Amino acid sequence: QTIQPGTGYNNGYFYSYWNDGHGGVTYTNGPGGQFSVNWSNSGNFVGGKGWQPGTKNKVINFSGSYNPNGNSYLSVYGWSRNPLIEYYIVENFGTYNPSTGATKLGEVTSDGSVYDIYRTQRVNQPSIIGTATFYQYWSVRRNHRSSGSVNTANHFNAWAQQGLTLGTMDYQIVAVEGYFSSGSASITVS
Repeated sequence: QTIQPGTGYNNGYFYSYWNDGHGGVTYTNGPGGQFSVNWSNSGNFVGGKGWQPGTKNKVINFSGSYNPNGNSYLSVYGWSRNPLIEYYIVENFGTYNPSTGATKLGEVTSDGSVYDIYRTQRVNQPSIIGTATFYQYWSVRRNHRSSGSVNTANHFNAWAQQGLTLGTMDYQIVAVEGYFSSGSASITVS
């Protein structure tokens, strides 16, 4: 069903939907691992389905339609605690590469494409444990796609060889983010 921001479990899967209150976004939980997002001149939002808690070796499958009209990205997104880390494995994006401004650490090959690895620090930003300071890790896919399989272990291992030691995994979802743009997406996670 179409819901206001929140989290929970729907049809077997954890979901998380958040927006900045701007308006212009409609998030709908669908059958099984499916979710749909339709936005028009939105603000900033992030929504998707997955697991809570996630794991360090989950192989995530996703398929569907991703039609961004401007600034937006499709990614595996999650958090870790001890250390507190917010991470993204970006599979596709619209007009803006979300890793812009981040520091490149290296590259990793996974699931048919090379990914560029980045990191950036966030000071006194909102997090799953409140206002805190933490790193953001990014794996950005060179060959964009809207369907496929992501072997998370390849990314966590690569990040570990670059100094990132993940601790306790919190949620882990396939999410669609929009940033003051328009678009539509219908993604199914499994």
